[PDB]
Amino acid sequence: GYFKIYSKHTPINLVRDLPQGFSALEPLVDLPIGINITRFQTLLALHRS
Amino acid sequence: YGFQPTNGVGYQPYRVVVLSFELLHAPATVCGPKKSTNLVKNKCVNFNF
Ligand SMILES: *[C@@H]1O[C@H](CO)[C@@H](O)[C@H](O)[C@H]1NC(C)=O
Repeated sequence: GYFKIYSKHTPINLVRDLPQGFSALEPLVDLPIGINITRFQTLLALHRS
Repeated sequence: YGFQPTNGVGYQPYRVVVLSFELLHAPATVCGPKKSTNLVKNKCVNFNF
């Protein structure tokens, strides 16, 4: 019943692929909510103009 | 209702609110205040941090 979110930001200079390095992810937030999640989506900010 | 100032007990309005809880079904989030004491140092004591 706990939703855990961990996050990390890292500057990158490589063009496309993931970098060859190591970096841990410190905890960001914990939420005490009980939902039996099975699937998820994503949100896009398209330029409506 | 027939609420009137001249009415005695048993007829005057009374404000009543009932409070209800749950019993160990979801992660608890409404709990009583937690007490605290003064912090001592350099003395053999017991602690509840
Ligand atoms: C998981 O799914 C079942 C399906 O009935 C449901 O009863 C249960 O509450 C769900 N768990 C959580 C944490 O929502």
